[PDB]
Amino acid sequence: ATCRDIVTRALHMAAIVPLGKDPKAAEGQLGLELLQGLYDGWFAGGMFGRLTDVYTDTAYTAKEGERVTVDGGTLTIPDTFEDTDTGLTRAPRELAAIVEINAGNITNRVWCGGEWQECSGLTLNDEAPLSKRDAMGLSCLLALHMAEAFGTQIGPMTARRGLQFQGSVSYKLGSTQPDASGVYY
Amino acid sequence: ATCRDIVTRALHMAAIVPLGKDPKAAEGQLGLELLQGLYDGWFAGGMFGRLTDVYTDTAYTAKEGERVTVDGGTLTIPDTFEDTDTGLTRAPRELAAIVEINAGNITNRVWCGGEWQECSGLTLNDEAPLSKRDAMGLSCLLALHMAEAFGTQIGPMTARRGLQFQGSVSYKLGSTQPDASGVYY
Amino acid sequence: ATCRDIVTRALHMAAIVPLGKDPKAAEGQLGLELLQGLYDGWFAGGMFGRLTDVYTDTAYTAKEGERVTVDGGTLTIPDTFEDTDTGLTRAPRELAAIVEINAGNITNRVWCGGEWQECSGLTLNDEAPLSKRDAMGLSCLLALHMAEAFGTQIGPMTARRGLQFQGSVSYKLGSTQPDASGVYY
Amino acid sequence: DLAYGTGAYARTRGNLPELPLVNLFVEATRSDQRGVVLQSRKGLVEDAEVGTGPIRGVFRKDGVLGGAEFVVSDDELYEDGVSLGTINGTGPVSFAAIEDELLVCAGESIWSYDGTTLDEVTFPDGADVTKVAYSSGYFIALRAGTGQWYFSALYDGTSWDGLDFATAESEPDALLDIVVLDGNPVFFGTQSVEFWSATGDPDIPFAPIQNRTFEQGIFATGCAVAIDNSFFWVGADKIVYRNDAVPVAVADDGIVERATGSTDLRLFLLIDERHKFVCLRGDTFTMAFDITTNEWCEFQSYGRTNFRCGPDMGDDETGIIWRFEGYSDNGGVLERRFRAGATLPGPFRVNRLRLICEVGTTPNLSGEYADPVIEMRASDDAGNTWGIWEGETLGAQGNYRQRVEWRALGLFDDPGMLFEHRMTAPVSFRVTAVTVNGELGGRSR
Amino acid sequence: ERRFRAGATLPGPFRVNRLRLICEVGTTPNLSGEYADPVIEMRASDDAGNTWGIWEGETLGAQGNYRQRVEWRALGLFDDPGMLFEHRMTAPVSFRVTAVTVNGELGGRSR
Amino acid sequence: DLAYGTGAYARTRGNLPELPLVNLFVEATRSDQRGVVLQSRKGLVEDAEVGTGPIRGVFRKDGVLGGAEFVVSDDELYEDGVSLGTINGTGPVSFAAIEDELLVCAGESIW
Amino acid sequence: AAQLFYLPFRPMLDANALAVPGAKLYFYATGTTTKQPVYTSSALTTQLPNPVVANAAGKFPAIYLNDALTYRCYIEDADGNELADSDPYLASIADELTDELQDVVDAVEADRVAAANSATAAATSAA
Amino acid sequence: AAQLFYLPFRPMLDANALAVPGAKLYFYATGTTTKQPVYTSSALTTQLPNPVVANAAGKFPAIYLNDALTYRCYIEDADGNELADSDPYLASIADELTDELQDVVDAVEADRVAAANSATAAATSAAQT
Amino acid sequence: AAQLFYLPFRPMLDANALAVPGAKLYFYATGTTTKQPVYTSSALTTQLPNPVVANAAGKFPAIYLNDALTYRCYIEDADGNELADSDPYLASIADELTDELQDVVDAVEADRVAAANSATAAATSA
Repeated sequence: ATCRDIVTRALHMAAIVPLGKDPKAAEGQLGLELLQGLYDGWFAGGMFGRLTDVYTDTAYTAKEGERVTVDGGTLTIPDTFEDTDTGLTRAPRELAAIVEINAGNITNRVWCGGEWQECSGLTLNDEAPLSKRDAMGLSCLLALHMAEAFGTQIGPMTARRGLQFQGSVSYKLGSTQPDASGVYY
Repeated sequence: ATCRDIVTRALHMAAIVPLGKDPKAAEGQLGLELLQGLYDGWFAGGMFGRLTDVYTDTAYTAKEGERVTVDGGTLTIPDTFEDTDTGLTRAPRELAAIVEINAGNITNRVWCGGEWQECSGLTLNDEAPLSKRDAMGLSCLLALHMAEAFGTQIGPMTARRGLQFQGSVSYKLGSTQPDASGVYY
Repeated sequence: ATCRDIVTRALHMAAIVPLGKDPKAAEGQLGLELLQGLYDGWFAGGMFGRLTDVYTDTAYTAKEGERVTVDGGTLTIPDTFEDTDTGLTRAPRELAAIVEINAGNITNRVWCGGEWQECSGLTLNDEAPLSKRDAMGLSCLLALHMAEAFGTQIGPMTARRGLQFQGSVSYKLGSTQPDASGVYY
Repeated sequence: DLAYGTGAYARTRGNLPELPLVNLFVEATRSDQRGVVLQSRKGLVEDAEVGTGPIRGVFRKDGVLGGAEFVVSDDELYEDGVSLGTINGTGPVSFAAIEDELLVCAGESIWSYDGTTLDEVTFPDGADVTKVAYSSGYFIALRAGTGQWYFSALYDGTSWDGLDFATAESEPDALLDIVVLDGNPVFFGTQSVEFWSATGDPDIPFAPIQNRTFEQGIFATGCAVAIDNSFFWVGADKIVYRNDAVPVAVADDGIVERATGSTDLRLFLLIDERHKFVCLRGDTFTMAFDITTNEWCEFQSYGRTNFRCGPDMGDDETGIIWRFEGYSDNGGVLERRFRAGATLPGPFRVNRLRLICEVGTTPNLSGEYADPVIEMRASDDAGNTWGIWEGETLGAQGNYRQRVEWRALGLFDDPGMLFEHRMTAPVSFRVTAVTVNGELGGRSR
Repeated sequence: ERRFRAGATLPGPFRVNRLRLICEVGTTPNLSGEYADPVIEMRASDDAGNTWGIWEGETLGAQGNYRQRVEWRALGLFDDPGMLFEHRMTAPVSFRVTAVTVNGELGGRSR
Repeated sequence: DLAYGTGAYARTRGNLPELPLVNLFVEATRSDQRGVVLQSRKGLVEDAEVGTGPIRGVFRKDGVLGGAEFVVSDDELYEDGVSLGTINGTGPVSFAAIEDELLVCAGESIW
Repeated sequence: AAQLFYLPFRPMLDANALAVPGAKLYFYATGTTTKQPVYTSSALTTQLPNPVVANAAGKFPAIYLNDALTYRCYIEDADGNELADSDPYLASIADELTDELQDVVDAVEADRVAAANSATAAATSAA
Repeated sequence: AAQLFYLPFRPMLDANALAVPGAKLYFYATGTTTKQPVYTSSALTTQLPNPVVANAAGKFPAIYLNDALTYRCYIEDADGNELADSDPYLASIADELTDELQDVVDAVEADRVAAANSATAAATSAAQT
Repeated sequence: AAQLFYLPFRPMLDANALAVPGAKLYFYATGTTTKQPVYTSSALTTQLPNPVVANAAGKFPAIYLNDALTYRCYIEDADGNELADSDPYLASIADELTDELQDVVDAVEADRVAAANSATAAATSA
């Protein structure tokens, strides 16, 4: 689902915009900025785990879960990985995040739907990242924050759906995930 | 039941659309989107269990509870399985989920009513993948989220029926299920 | 009592339709669908116990409490069983369920009133599969869910009677039932 | 408790919601706490078949010529169903009678009947007469196209003198109508209304009342009636006016809208047991203003573009005289339609719509109308677009506890909700109230 | 051109979330052209009309859209002197104003 | 609910808030609980072209001179579009008619 | 060539595009609920039962209406559900012999006579 | 005046819309009960069982008719009842034919039959022999 | 006289015989894209939107046209893709009958050609 569709459905669930009517340009821009802020807070806030900080200057191929500071170099995102447990080629784990800090600008990529989707520089036409997991849940999550700007409060069920989407994103229970480690000394 | 019937009865139980009357195009589209989002959220949030990740490039045969990523091969969905405990041919376990990831296309299949029904890319003319379990329960569950977009709320009994349907789906008590196993190291 | 009688008395007990007047076709259809959904949820939800899953392709004779997937054979429903404990012929235990899945068609049979009565494909002129146990209780249970669609709430006593019927069905205390078994290792 | 329209309000300007009242009128009551109810008009039943064309005028005075029936079927005069002669055409028919003389005018000439023969009356200068009336022993005739009116001799309608005329000075155009109010003539012209009184002087019998005129004229001939010690007229601006020290406009904006869309207007009077309806008839409508309740209703006949009963209770295209009885309109179907509803500031759930109406009063036990059907049809966009008619039963004969209630109407929004109820059975009908989301009770009804 | 004003004097701060114009909608005689979807503009003033904001335009709805809602959402806070909203429509179509509402209910059904 | 300006009120003395009502007038209604609505005046369409200068006066009576219409142009009289003559005067035009005679005044002479 | 087989009639379809079995069509006077007669054939002699009932396949019989009267059609599901209604029923479907059909049938007849006479001529000239 | 809008597109309704799982779709010759072949796809290669019935799941298969011959459609109920009979199966018409169109159409069909009989008589009996 | 009843309740279906929800039906002018009004009732006072949107079941409301004009039907799905188009809006079953009978008249023409060829072959041989 595109960002425009997600913003429209978010405004529909909050009943701010009547069903079947498209929103204005101002509310669409506000929804787009709210979605961008949500994605940026998810990436910087550690929703996808504590990203390992690495620094490179030559060509470097990143693996799952890092932020790479590129200083005059090239970063190559791979579509497959060598699983250490069994040695067979595998797709990147679901909701695997790679952050690139190049020349002062930041690019966030997440692996979902079998592809790397960028959550930076989003406009109303690009496909919304993580929309395939639950487009309506993401719309409810966006409405949770958008409803206050219009002087209204969403119902309990819409908020419940939004928090359910957020908790499902944070849990990563739907697919195989790396095992948890610890320190024993 | 088709998705159109599910949406219509969801709106009727919510007492939003007059009883016995079909809803407008906007209501049907919103209900279809909400149902699709609910199905994708169930498949991604682990409602059908933690799906083991499998990566393939040649021809592969699917198993129960697998997330198969294919980039050139063909995945075959079998209608029968060889039981490990007993040895005889058996039908797939109730609410067995298989996810196909093909070049960004996500296809969720669930086993119910003796058939694999796809929960991805549903239209109003497609059969509801879980209607045979409880059509009224699914309608109530959909209404739980539909009623908020219309500025109203539904009664406690409709909500109780919806969460009863959801809990029955999550429990899977009605049929034989694989035994739970743990680790002991 | 037929399904039409059950729906009529359910609407009467909720005071929605005055006594002595039959409901319209729309409410009759809604009540029939609610009853069908209730029966389907009872069968799939494990109300009649966890059903053993079997798969057959030749002619097979089923026992109590199984779900049978037919893949080209015939399923025979016996009206008598050989009691393992005592050895003499007996009738099937009260509320014994048999589910049959044939080419995607689901048929649910329950033993009540000394006969196998089907809970699938019910119309308004068919006998209610559990009216013999308590017709008024079944009507109250149906009204408990039906009253919400009409913007009304039933009295506490009607709800108590409906849940009493449901608990009587779940308990199965009236007649002898198979003894509980456990695992001791 | 929904509020139904107490009067016909169909204003098409600005696309305002319309609240038609078809064959129903507001009547005050004492049994109900609300005070007013909607009562159905009685059906038309033939009383006498006279002539072979439309009825133009009916005269029946017991003290005149033995109380015979004088009917103008097309261009013929009939006495108790017996033809008397041929009368002139186009203009509307006016009567003026005394104990032994009857003058009939049809806009062209005057015809006199004294019980023996029908004779044309010679008028001064051979001019055409538009209206003929009787007042204080004199016969008054309006010359067509002039502002002067002639008066005859004492109790003689066949003796008109060319010098026996009076002119309305304040109205320079031609006069159009006469109304005999309080025993004195009132003259309606195209520009003013003149009040004249009989002074009793043989040479000049009538004198105008100075400093008492209305600047509003009359639209055409036949648009003035007299009732309840007052008179109603149609002004030159197609607005219905009542007589008063300052005339008031008893016609609202919608009534004027309907009147303006038609080219021909006729004002007459209809009588029900206690109800005096001032009926304004156009080309495609026939509205009635109730004297007792000051409300406008609409009368229609099924299958026809306009109400069957014309002036003086006569048919508009057949030689049938009507009378009110049994709500069986000419043995056919009597349609009763009305609208209730309300405006809403936001969402509103309608689960029950009850109608406190007549139940179990049908006189039919072996016919399709043993149980009449009343259809309700709902709308949310202020009545612009409507749903499918849903029918309920008023109950068989004797079923006096029948409930006329719809169920689960649904969510309605900001424009409001509007429900239209229509019944088309030849049975008595009355609406007391419309209730929304009523209490759920009852006892074996 | 048809222009009017609706306003109120306030004792203190007031937040306007919605401005609804209950009026005549969906009655345009033109199906194609410039006036297929007529535009009505609204502008707001907080200093009792002395200084106004930019015109914001809504559509009265195409022919047949009798359920169209004339809503304005991007309205801010209004202080002591009061609020004054000016509405102006300049299309050769029928126009009737029934009411002006502020901060109404959010319910509806596919309008 | 906001109360709109029912009547055109525009006071410049004291800088009072103005509520102009352009091409709209209040009419009482029965279909709404508020009772009154704002209705727009109908547009102007040409009925007849008579002269070149401003139309100082129009007279038309059904019973006067056979129902013919009389229109005063800048300094000219017209009957049914046909000029009758030149009328002297620079003031408002007044008509006085009887069955057979019409008098026109413009400030100096009677015609 | 090959042609996909389609249903030989037009039943009323439900929300899921399935034929409604036993649907009841009521023909009333316009704006009223008064029963109006319907006829089996164009002779307008045999009267169909006005609540016309379709068979189990949703097929309706040939219904003929008196053109001198205007009709209202009210369709219902077999159990009484109100499906659709049209108060002024204007039979705006033309079913007369337009000259295209007339010339087509005339050409078919003429070619049939041509083929017949050619066959007879061949039989005489050969045997 | 006013014109009631009728949808001018023939619906693409196959046997699945019948909602009768026990129905039989017989395809005879036009006028007689001789049984005509029915094919699976547009290639007209594989023959369906002419007493067409639904499968074990209650789903009717796609039915393809060749336009070379004229078929007669017959619908049989599971209990032995007649439901839908079409003497000449016309493809893209779904409404009932009026009596005038009816006798026009079977007169055309009879003319075709007579022309075919004359043509085959001339070809076989006269020319070849 | 006698008039045959034609069912006016016609929902529109795609090539797969399924209900099309939210189908937009446009009533254009003959051969152009100019829009013409459509009315809810036979009185031709209230006007439906020219793009008529079907409900969730794919059923259109009662549409009344002005016979004084000539219409064109243009169906699009909810996404805007083409479904069906009829430039001359014909409401006569006679044209459908002619379209069906085109095949039979061509077949009969070929039959006549074959019969004439056979007759000339018989004449030449004998």
